[PDB]
Amino acid sequence: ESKVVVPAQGKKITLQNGKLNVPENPIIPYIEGDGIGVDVTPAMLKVVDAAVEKAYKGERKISWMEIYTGEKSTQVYGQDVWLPAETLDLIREYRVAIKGPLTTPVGGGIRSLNVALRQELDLYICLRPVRYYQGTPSPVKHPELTDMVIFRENSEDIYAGIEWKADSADAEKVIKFLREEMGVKKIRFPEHCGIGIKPCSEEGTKRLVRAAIEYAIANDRDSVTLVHKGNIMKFTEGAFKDWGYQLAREEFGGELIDGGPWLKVKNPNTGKEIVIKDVIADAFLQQILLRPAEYDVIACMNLNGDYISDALAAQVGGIGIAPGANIGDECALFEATHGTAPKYAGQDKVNPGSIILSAEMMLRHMGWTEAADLIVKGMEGAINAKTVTYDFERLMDGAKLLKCSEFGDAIIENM
Amino acid sequence: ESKVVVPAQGKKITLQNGKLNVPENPIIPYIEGDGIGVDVTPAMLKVVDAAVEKAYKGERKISWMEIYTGEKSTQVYGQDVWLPAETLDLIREYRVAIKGPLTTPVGGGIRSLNVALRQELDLYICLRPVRYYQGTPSPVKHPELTDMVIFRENSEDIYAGIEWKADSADAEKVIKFLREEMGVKKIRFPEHCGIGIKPCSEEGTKRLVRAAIEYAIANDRDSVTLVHKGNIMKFTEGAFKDWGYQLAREEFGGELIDGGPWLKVKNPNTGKEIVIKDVIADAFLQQILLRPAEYDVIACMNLNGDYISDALAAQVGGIGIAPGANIGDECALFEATHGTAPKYAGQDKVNPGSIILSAEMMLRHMGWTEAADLIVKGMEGAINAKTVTYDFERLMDGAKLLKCSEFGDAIIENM
Amino acid sequence: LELLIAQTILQGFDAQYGRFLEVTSGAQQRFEQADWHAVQQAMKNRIHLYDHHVGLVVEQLRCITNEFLLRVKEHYTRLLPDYPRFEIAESFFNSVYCRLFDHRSLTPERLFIFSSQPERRFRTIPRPLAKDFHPDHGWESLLMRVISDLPLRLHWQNKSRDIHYIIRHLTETLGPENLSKSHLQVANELFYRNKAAWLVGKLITPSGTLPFLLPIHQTDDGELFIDTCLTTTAEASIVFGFARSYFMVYAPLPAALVEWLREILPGKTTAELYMAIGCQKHAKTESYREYLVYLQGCNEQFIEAPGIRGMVMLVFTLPGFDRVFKVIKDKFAPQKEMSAAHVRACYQLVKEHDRVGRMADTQEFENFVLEKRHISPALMELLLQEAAEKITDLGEQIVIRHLYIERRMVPLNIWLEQVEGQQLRDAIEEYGNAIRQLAAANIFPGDMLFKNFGVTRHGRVVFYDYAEICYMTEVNFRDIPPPRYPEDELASEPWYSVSPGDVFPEEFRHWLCADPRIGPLFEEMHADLFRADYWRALQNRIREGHVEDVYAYRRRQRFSV
Amino acid sequence: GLELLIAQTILQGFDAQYGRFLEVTSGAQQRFEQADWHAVQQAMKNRIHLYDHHVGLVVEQLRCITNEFLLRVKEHYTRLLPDYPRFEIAESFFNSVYCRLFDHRSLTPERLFIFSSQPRPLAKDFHPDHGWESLLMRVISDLPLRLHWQNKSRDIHYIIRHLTETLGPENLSKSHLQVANELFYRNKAAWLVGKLITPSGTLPFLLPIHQTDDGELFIDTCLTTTAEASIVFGFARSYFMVYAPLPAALVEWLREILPGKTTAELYMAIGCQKHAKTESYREYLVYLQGCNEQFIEAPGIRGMVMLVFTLPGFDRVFKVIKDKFAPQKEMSAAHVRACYQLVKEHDRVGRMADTQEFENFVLEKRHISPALMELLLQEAAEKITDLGEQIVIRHLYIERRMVPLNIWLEQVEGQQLRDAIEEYGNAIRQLAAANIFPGDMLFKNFGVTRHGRVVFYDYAEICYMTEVNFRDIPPPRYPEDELASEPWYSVSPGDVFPEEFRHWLCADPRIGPLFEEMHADLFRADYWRALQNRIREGHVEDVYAYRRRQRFSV
Ligand SMILES: Nc1ncnc2c1ncn2[C@@H]1O[C@H](COP(=O)(O)OP(=O)(O)O)[C@@H](O)[C@H]1O
Ligand SMILES: Nc1ncnc2c1ncn2[C@@H]1O[C@H](COP(=O)(O)OP(=O)(O)O)[C@@H](O)[C@H]1O
Ligand SMILES: Nc1ncnc2c1ncn2[C@@H]1O[C@H](COP(=O)(O)O)[C@@H](O)[C@H]1O
Ligand SMILES: Nc1ncnc2c1ncn2[C@@H]1O[C@H](COP(=O)(O)O)[C@@H](O)[C@H]1O
Repeated sequence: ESKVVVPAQGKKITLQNGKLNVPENPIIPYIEGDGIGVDVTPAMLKVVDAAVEKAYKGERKISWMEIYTGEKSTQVYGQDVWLPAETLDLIREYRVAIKGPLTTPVGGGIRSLNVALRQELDLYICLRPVRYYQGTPSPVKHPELTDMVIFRENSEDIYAGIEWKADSADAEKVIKFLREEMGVKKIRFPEHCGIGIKPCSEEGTKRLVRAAIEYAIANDRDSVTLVHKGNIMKFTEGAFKDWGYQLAREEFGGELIDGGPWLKVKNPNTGKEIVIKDVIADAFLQQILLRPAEYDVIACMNLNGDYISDALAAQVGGIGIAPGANIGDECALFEATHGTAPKYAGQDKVNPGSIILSAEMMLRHMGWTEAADLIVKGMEGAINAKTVTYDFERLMDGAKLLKCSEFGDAIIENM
Repeated sequence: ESKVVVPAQGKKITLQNGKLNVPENPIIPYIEGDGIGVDVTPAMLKVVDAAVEKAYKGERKISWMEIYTGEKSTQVYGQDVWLPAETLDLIREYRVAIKGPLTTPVGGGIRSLNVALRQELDLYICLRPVRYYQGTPSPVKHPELTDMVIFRENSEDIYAGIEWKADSADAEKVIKFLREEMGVKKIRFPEHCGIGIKPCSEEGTKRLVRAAIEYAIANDRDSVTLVHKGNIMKFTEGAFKDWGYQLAREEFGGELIDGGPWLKVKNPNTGKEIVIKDVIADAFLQQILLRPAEYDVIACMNLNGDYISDALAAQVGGIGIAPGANIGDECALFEATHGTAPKYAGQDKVNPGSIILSAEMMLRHMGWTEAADLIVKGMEGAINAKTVTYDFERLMDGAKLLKCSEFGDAIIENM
Repeated sequence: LELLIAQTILQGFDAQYGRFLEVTSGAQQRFEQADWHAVQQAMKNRIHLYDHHVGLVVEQLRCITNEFLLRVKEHYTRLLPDYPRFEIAESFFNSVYCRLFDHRSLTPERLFIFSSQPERRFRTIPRPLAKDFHPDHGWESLLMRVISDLPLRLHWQNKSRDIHYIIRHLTETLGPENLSKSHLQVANELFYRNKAAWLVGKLITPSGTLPFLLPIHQTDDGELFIDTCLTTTAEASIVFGFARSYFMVYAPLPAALVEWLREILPGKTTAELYMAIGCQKHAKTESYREYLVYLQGCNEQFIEAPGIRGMVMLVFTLPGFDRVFKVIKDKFAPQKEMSAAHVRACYQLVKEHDRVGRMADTQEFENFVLEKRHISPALMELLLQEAAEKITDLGEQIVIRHLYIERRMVPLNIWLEQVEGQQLRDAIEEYGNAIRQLAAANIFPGDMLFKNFGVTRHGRVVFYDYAEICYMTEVNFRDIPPPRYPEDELASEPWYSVSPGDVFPEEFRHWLCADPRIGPLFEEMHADLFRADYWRALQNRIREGHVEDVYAYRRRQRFSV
Repeated sequence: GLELLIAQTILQGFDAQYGRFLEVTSGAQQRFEQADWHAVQQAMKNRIHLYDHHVGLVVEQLRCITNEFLLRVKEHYTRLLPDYPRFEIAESFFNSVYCRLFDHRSLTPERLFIFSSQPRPLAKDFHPDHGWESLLMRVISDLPLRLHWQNKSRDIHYIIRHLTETLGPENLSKSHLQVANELFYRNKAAWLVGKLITPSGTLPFLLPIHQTDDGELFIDTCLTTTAEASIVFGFARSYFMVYAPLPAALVEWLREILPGKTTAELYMAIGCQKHAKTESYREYLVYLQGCNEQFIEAPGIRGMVMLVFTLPGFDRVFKVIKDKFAPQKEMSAAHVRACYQLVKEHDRVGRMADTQEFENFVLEKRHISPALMELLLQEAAEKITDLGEQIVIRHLYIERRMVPLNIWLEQVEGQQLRDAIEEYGNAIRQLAAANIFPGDMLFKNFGVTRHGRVVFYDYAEICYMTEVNFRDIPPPRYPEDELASEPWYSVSPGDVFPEEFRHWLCADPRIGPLFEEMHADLFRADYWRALQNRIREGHVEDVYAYRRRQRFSV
């Protein structure tokens, strides 16, 4: 029997025909998480709960129902019931959910709660929006010229873990396969060599790409960009570009611009025109420092995604407050993206940028566009004002240090 | 027969025991290059010799020889002898040489001169060193910190270019090989999919990391870092780490440190401790911005390498003046790293750093450290003086615009 | 000819058992020589012993030849009456049939699943096993015939000392008044295991009949002494536990030895009693039969074993049975990356390893037969859902291609939910104990979670999912790196490259110490486990080649006290 | 015995082959008459495929009947030939069978017809009995075309001028014509061939008719120049479709007209390619007997795709595919053959040399300079087999030898140069309109025919023009871009940018300026788009076989 109680007041979000129908008294399942998770999560709820009321004059309220995974569960459900199957049903039944941090095993034969969650819900797209906020300490001169949102596919890329060790029979078996039947002559140093496999799928590529493009339209972004090292590897990455653009023309009816690949897609609600474009990853990295204004939204292969997303954040000084989510055919789940940091568990020291901001993703994704807009206001005013948690403060000059609980207030003050 | 004089006064660089023995009076073979190379290449001669004259007191002088390739290739040898054989033979015997740029080939099926040269002589390591020259204009606040040298390998990575177009029949053959005979369950989408093969040798890997260690050893560098994703593709990419560390212990007498993988390698030349450590790539990109201080010499796989080298350079605003070279078992070639940029050619207006800068490497390479340094002093000083070419001046205020030929002088005077 | 065949099997058994015995007479030297690599080493061979001869026979039969079956049995059937160890003679027969027939179609008429002969219990035993001893004419003297009594060729140290110990022990146990009236019936032959040679005998008192067990240990530097005297059944049951390697005791005829035992071991069933002496393969049969009685005698149906479901294995039990069945799943959980064989290997490896009574013994079975009537819907759907390749459909019966039958214990995770107070310190102390022994035994458990450990009747804790099982000699133990930077504290993803087969022994804290209640104790007494330094040592000794003393008793009883 | 069954069977086989050959031709008039200029191309495409079928057909018959000697068949078959109007092909048919039977092995005079082993009037003369003005009418009226004319009495007027200008009028009245009953149809033109006879000499006369749209067919020009004719019958152009019930006679007739051409050379033009191969061979055979010379790599720039060798005094080069290709070049071996096949089928607009495949070629070691000898071994071992003093090359082609363009240009001062460039540049265009895009426009891969005309040859990279994307290189986003060695934009296979052509074409100072002068258009995406622009749109560009100037619209 589930230990999780449906809130009496709320109503189920339902998804039909792609666009989810979200009522104004949603029930949003939540997970505290291990470690520092106790600290942050309570805060975000306040911030988020505050924003909603302020924005909609209280007309819309979120009923939050807790569900459990992975440390609490042992306490609630069983000694050794880490990931109760109730949970997976629950997120799926209710469309969107939010997750505090979780413990990721370091190495070995131990399973990972996050992947399992990604894996078992088949969350194929992982979206990691990046934005600078004011006054966050940064390593680059003009970060504020950086609003971007990055889409990656966890499903299919070289990050699929298909490889064979060096001197493993299969590997040599494999090499032989290409070498003799297939006729690959490119390989050098075939003996004592190890092999890996990378694949690109039209279904996979379109699947993601459809995902952003819909996004921009949904949020009135100005362009969609395809990042690929298309030139060296035509077939797998490049086919990414070929496929994605194609998606636009066929599905979204983009009109070519000058025969060069780029195209303009009309935005139905907006009436603005979104541009679709592609640029090489090698170059693109260079480009982001010099010209980050240009790019609003990005879609890219799985690999480019870690490097790029991970990479953008440093400039924006955002790793600490990085936000993330993973998305799927039937559910989306928004998580804090940081270690549990046991040592500081419950102390109140740590700063929950990431988790709130993830909430911020959540709401936009709920179409409650206005409320999330406050949170950004709150986060922005609060940091610029130089009142902040330890992590930042240690960096800045003349800040006023804040405990975790208060900052979440601080955000509110600036709301 | 050949239409190149072999200078009387000069002597052949020679290698015995795999350690270069470079005569005082050396002969070096250079290619003026297409387009702007005429503008730039001559200057380098002026500077290089200057750096050479002052530095060694005039005891040593270089006997330049102009081998030919490219359009000039046509004007002399033939009407379609774009790349005569003699040249290769010249570079191979002579062992060190430098070139202006050659026309990149945009079209798909064309034969590319730049490539052929590296590919044919099997210069498998592409070494680019990135550093900041004072007064230069850059995105990052504190780019003073960056001094790094980057070792990547052209051969043997996804950069084999081994792939099959989706629905290639051939590719479909390959899946079947994998899916059923190999029986991998990891391909979510196996239809309308395209594939590539990424491999890594034991041999290929140690090919360079052996190199880096020597570079570091020769030039008093603090440490060597092996960058890999060995957390998502261990055998293919993970291997790189595993061998590199192994190489260290096995050839270079590396004693352990704290059981952490890293080991400390004594430097035969100076007795100081070279250090070898590894860091993940996606993360690493984060580190260079944040802690440019800690990294020095780097050895990495072909892919990470483009991204990384390409990236640092933006950070120090050196894309324009990056220097590059590629190296080989018994041949090394130092290249200007920029486009033909034909339109301006002959106007003597372009910026000559990367090519000159490449000279340092050449000069350093041959153990004329002292001189090579001189250029550096001259080249940074000239900028800080803010006397510079068209590319910079526009960028940096209160600066004096110098025709290219002139710049060489500025470089020299500051020397 | 047909009757010839029976002779061939029957010749065969005699041959194997002879071999069995010669291996088992080996020990004493092995014990004395102090070579303990051999001793473990020898142990393994026996396992192979029974099979070879069976293996050898069929080939013999095969060359021969190239309806009567009832006939051949009867001939084998007809040669039993004289033969004292008839019982095993059947098994061996049974064992053969199945190999001949690939473990299918066996039926009682077709072969021996039940014994032909009338019950063993004797008019008398041909040579009595144990020798009664009497107190008078001295008692303290009495221990003298006993020790001076026994075979071992070595010197003894502080002999009186040991002697005094027991007398103190019994005295406390019985009191002099009772004591004077009770006597011993020690075994003719010691039972040998591992580092120690054990001495088994009854102790009989006015009150009743009591186990008295002394295990003989070799001092460092080759002197001899007796670690303890155990006079309680509870202790005895344990020392004959099913979590321990088979005793190597020389028995010319096993059946008698067993009968003598029960009074010592009232709890253990026949199938079990056989194991301790070491006839595993025989045990299978009895054990198989014993279950068969259960099936007649209950209306229960097969159900999923309580606990946490298994990613690697499919396991189930009748509600009231004492053993559970483990079937390797057709497709393992995605997170798990192993292959069927490997699993197959692990279980075998365990059978052939000293178990320290931390590892439950296992019995493989093939082409097992189940009656559809028996199998509950909830379970059946599960079997078909996940074990379809293995199971075969046969009308109202189904054949499970591969199986294991093992003792049924309450799983550890469950025990902790139930227990409290002192009892718990009671459990955690043990688990912590368990890992050290196992570790010491050059077995490194993998999951280590409670879901994968079991609880005895005596509360002892045993290890059972052999997923992620490995020697500790092939693992590298590492210390989690101190974070480089203040920023480092918070990274979800470790910033250091981990080679596979890397273990960080401070990682467990999270999984182990989750319950507020459990956590301090582990910390309280069990700190070593998380200290990567410790494990490093354990593997160090082992690499050094040491075998570590294991006591199938509480430390206190150890006769230091 | 069986044999006479066999020999007849072949011989019968031939007859059929030829008749069909005749019927297919007969259509030619109808097509020209009508507008099936696509059909025109095709039929030409099929005709190539006729000879092979029957032959293919026979062997199967033979097998089925199919299942010492050999010679008996030659005699028996051989005995038949006398009193056969056109044996010669008949022989050629024979050999084809034998070769087909034995996978082209063991050829000997003995086994088959390497060497020969052995009515009605084509055209009727005309005289200026009356003023030609009448004379021509007889000829014009006499044509079998069934369409209207304009300038009847017009271009008819034109003929005279060219006609008169060349020779003094005193000459005209003297000379007369000897026209041939059959027009030779090619491409979009129906050509009228005749000798021109006069006191000075007997000289070529060709008039090539044309169809104005919804045509009153007219005559573009008149050609009486000795050379000019050759061009029309050049290798570069496609085979004529002419109806030659007895071929051999025509050949002799033409010969006067085309003094230059070797006989076999003549044989293709009528369209009998397969025979020509036979004749093609023999002519080769006499030559080497004639002189002691070895074989040398053709002068020029060595080929990554192909291996080429020759005889110093020769007119043909043998091109054989290397086993292993240049690393940069990625293309399947089969792919190359296919290309080669294609040109043979595709009309060549006078810009592509035709090729003749060969199988199991044999020559022995005396004639191979070691340098070639190793190179073949080194670079093409799989394709060569060693017997005795003989070695066998499995697959090879033969084509007319011209001097590689790259070679020509350093031997030319400007005026020749100006002419040379002009032609080449045209060269590109004409194929361009022909739907062919030549992969390496580089000179190294075009040749100069004796007449100084440019023809494309290394066919390694040929592709239809409907398989490619013609592009404008993008304007640079920022000033950084001006100086970059790497494209910043997505480049796709088959994306082509013309503008990048300059670098190779215009390297030499002398060369470059003309190209801008004569053909700016070559370097414009727009132009190619326009040309491919139509060619999607049905269109076939008419290719003249004579200087543009000559046509009367001038
Ligand atoms: N002897 C036993 N008594 C009770 N339950 C058992 C017993 N053996 C196994 N089980 C069940 O099977 C599981 C052990 O096997 P396995 O699935 O391979 O490992 P994991 O424990 O990772 O899922 C346990 O969780 C338990 O619930
Ligand atoms: N018809 C020809 N006449 C003379 N030389 C020729 C002819 N065809 C090819 N060659 C020679 O072979 C060389 C290249 O052969 P080719 O196959 O045309 O180019 P590639 O092999 O680069 O595709 C030419 O440069 C020329 O020297
Ligand atoms: N599937 C089975 N069902 C019942 N008994 C079995 C089965 N397989 C083996 N046995 C018994 O196991 C004992 C030894 O057989 P084996 O397993 O061949 O060594 C004998 O009593 C056999 O009858
Ligand atoms: N390998 C060859 N050697 C000599 N002649 C050949 C060879 N192949 C074809 N021919 C000649 O070319 C003519 C046509 O043969 P084919 O084109 O193979 O049908 C025949 O008369 C053959 O004798």
